[PDB]
Amino acid sequence: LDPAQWRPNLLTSSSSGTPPPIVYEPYATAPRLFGRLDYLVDRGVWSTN
Amino acid sequence: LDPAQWRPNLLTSSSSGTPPPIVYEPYATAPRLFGRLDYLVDRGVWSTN
Amino acid sequence: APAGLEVEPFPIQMQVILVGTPEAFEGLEEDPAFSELFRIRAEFSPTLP
Repeated sequence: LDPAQWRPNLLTSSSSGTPPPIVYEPYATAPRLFGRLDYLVDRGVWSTN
Repeated sequence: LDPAQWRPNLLTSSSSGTPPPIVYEPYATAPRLFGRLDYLVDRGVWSTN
Repeated sequence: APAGLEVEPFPIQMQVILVGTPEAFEGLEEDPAFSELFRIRAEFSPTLP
């Protein structure tokens, strides 16, 4: 069993709502706006979780 | 024998016709409209089914 | 990526607030969707009484 592949990705810590989540992107790029998915390369083998 | 190459590829679902099957594309491209064929890489080897 | 991950799209619950110069927003106001999406114009007066 791979612990990394079955761990819930808590994207952002729970916010109390006061002040509300206020996020500003001075540099707005698709990886920075929508997020991205990272990968691993193991001897040329391409993988992700 | 690879059973993964012999599934009945149900590209649709049983629709009663009431309501009629309605699909709208906010944006339409060739892979979105006509579908696409996926491929898998095994350590650098391209494969498909 | 070989096959990547079939990620379910992330729901959006934000209120997007885009801030720019008046001449910057011509390039984004030719789209009918822009009036449909960003419908409140908080225009800043370049002078004060």
